[PDB]
Amino acid sequence: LVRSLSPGDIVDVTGIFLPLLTETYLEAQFVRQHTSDVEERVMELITSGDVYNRLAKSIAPEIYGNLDVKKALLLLLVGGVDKRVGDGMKIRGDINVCLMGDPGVAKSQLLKAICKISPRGVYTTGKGSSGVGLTAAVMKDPVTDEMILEGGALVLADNGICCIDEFDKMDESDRTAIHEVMEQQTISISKAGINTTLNARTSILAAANPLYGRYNPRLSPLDNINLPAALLSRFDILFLMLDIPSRDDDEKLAEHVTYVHMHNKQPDLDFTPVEPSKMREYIAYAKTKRPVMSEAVNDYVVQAYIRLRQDSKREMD
Amino acid sequence: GTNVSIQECTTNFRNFLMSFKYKFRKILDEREEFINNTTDEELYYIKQLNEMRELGTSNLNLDARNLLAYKQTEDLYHQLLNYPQEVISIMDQTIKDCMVSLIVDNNLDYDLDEIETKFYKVRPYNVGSCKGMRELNPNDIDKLINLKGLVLRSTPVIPDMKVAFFKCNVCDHTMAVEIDRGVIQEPARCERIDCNEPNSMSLIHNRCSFADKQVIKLQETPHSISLCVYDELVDSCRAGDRIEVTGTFRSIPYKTYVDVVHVKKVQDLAKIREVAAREDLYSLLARSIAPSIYELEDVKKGILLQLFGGTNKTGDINILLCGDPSTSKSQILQYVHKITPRGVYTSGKGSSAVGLTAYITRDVDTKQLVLESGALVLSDGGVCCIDEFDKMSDSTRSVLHEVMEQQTISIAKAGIITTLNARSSILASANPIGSRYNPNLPVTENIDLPPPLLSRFDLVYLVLDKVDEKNDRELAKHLTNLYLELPVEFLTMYISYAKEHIHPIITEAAKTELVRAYVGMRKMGTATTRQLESMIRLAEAHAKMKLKNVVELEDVQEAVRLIRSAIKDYATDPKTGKIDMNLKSVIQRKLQEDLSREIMNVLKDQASDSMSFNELIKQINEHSQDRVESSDIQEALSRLQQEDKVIVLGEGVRRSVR
Amino acid sequence: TKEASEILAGLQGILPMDISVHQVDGGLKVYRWNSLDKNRFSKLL
Ligand SMILES: Nc1ncnc2c1ncn2[C@@H]1O[C@H](COP(=O)(O)OP(=O)(O)O)[C@@H](O)[C@H]1O
Ligand SMILES: Nc1ncnc2c1ncn2[C@@H]1O[C@H](COP(=O)(O)OP(=O)(O)O)[C@@H](O)[C@H]1O
Ligand SMILES: [Zn+2]
Repeated sequence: LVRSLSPGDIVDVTGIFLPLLTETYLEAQFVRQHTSDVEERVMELITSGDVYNRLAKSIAPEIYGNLDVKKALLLLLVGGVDKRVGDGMKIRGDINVCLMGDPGVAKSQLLKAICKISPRGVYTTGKGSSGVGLTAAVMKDPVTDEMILEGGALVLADNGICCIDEFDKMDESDRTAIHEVMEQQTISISKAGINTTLNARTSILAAANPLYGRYNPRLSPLDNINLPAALLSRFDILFLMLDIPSRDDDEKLAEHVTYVHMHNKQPDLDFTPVEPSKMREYIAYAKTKRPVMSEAVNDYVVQAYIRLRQDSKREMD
Repeated sequence: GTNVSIQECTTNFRNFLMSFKYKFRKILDEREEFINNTTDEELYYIKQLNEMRELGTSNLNLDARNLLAYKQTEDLYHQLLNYPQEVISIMDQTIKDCMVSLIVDNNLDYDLDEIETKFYKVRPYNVGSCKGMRELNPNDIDKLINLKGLVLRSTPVIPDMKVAFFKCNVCDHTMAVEIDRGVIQEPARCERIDCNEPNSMSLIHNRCSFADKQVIKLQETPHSISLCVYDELVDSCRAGDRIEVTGTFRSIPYKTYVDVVHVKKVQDLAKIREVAAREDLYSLLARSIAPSIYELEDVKKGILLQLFGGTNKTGDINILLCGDPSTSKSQILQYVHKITPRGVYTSGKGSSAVGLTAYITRDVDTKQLVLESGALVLSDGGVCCIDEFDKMSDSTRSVLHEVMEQQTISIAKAGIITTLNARSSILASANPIGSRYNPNLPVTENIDLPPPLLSRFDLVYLVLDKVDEKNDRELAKHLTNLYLELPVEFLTMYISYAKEHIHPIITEAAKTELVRAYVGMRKMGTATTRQLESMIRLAEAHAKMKLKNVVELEDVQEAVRLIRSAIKDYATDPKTGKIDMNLKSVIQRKLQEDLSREIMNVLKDQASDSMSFNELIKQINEHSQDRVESSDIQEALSRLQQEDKVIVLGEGVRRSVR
Repeated sequence: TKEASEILAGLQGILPMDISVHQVDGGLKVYRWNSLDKNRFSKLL
């Protein structure tokens, strides 16, 4: 049975639990990696046919007016297709989302909700919980002089989602490592003679306040971020949740929040969101699929790209 | 299982040694065209025996592949992988027989008197390729295997006991007790009849006889296992060396280790020729490297020329990629380290000053100098990929100068004074200063590298992102055609062949081109002499792709052009360093006007009604000044024909007006 | 170092009786000197 397990795997191992205090261990016998019992629950939702909006309204049922943001979160939870190009090439099939916004726009509650919903979500604040909490390091074992890995925020979130609140405060040693994780899904460490690469298959969801604290309508948008273009290019669905006072919009959000703290329900009565237990199964089931597009829309994309590509030349100046 | 029938094996080896021909080597590898009847027909191992008996060396090199190249020894090849000791005794007897039979029984000479007493040993080395250290299993114990790796720590020459010297403490009688299977038998009584005192013997330490034992540590992957070395195999390995090992896997209480038995420290030929002489060779090779990346011909060539390399003589080429942070930079570097042997992937903040530099320290018990490897030491002879090369720390960036130019890392710290070797090639990618490339600032202000570092790179590629749909749409098609539903083996086989056999030499004619190209480049006054050696290395790398024994004008001119295209010289203003975003002027209009008028004058002035384009070129273009491209002449005559001023009846002739 | 080569090779020419030279791999090996009356030969030049 040797060379079956590998580091970082999630497995169910069957064995015998064997031993004036006795020390205990397990003798491995059978190992497996990670259904009609849940197919019935999956059948109910697809029977209704409400797929995008229902699940997008299901995530964070106590947050007002963020349907467009939630939809991006819904896709990020599901993710794309990790296309193995071949010939040694590789293209990531994950979605990275950045949530810029003014203070008091509930852009951190989404970070909590994403970590709660995802089975592999990791919640992180500040400077990536310092440089030691971010990335990873090799630690010597004083008992056997061996060196083993101690997983940080990104390494733990492997095959998962990493939320980084207050991302603008991240140091250069923090953000430079983010580039390789965002782009390569791997972390390369060369310290104390050790030259190893770590699996960092993570979805990065960052929410941060403007560079100058807040947004005033006279301010240009690029001046409200501390991030260069390379980071903004590696993000997708780059949001900008500006807060503009309004007697007809603050009224709705206030009424939405005040009902959340008043009763144990969302303010909407005509719509009931899917419970997280059923959401997890449907998302997992949906994630198993591998759709492939047609050549007709393939030619459609190159036309729409050029349409969007040419506009930005005028817009930037 | 003592499967060794000693009479059978000594008979097979007698057959093997006295009948093997060098010709049989070409059959297993199917090199039938490589049969040379002038030398391969003679017996192979008999020549070694004639040498080692005359040299006085007690060793013979056993190339284990020749066992498979002979039919009877095939039954012997499998059992050799389990029982090597019996062969050694057979070989010793065979050498003794060889001296007796081939020299004195043949009455050739008598230079064998001492050979009767000396002990020989034959060491098999070329066992078939093995599965590596990490694949070994407990069932492999005591079976000869093969490994490769890197040396880290070497212990000094430990003297191992073989003969014990005892002296009686009351009568001073001296014995000579040998070691039998690693045990020392201490006499309990003096051996003399007169002196019979019990426990009267004593061991004298410095009159004993010892044998050299060396313990060497080898690292194949970052795992590593301990090795044991004995006898005349000392003084063969030092820290930091790369070794191929053929030895025996052991275990003693668990302590798995290798009884090293040998140490090494150093049909498709027609298929290569069929690609060698083709016309689209350069484009096909350049395209093949990155099938997922569109166009970028110049980027393809240089990075390919990086893999070919220069020619070290009694050579590495480094490249920097500067461009907007959305264009193919990362993908090529990922390909390079996954297509080159033992490449290392590095980043700015992911490494340290002791990341690329091996951590040299001194042993706490043997007090020798040991090294714990490093990025620039692991990739010796290979390619190191560095992302975010701009964001490298200044201390980390500082140590590159000696590495890039002298391929050494000297360290002077408390108690340690030594220098290493880190000969390697560097591939680096750097984002532009700020967010995106700005043509308003000069080229040197968009690069965060000081001139001393910036001068070392052989090629700096300015990769710029345009908005022209004439190339965007083609790129879009190339990307979109890849996510619905030469090969790398040919490429690596091609590359591995060229680096092994091709050693080009610069010719006299090609010498002048290098001089003039640098002088002209210098005359525009950052043309340090580090760029001139960059031209020569690229010149050798081009011919290595060409698989030609020499480097010639086309190689030099293409190398000059590649540097020109990489740096984007002609599109850069010579007095401000700014980039011309536009790359028919009135001066060009005047040039074509005068060229057409001169073509008319030549056509009407010559005493022939018609002439060929080659005749016109010889008369005008090549007659004076450096030859200009004939396309302009063709364009002018085509314009005149469209205006009905000249007659073009065919490609080979041009005729006067009607 | 290069001067030592002409020194070591010079010995065999004046001592063709106790040292012999033969080549392997393109390199040179030195046969075991039977040094006897070493001083007498240098005076014959
Ligand atoms: N639309 C909303 N729905 C529900 N709660 C909200 C909403 N807007 C703000 N809040 C409340 O305000 C707080 C927002 O703070 P936070 O999510 O940390 O935003 P920021 O990242 O700007 O600090 C949350 O505790 C949340 O309860
Ligand atoms: N000329 C090109 N050929 C193929 N793919 C390209 C080209 N230019 C851009 N791309 C695409 O743009 C993306 C850029 O990613 P990459 O080059 O790895 O890092 P960066 O975004 O920092 O340049 C790649 O996924 C690649 O597929
Ligand atoms: Zn005695």
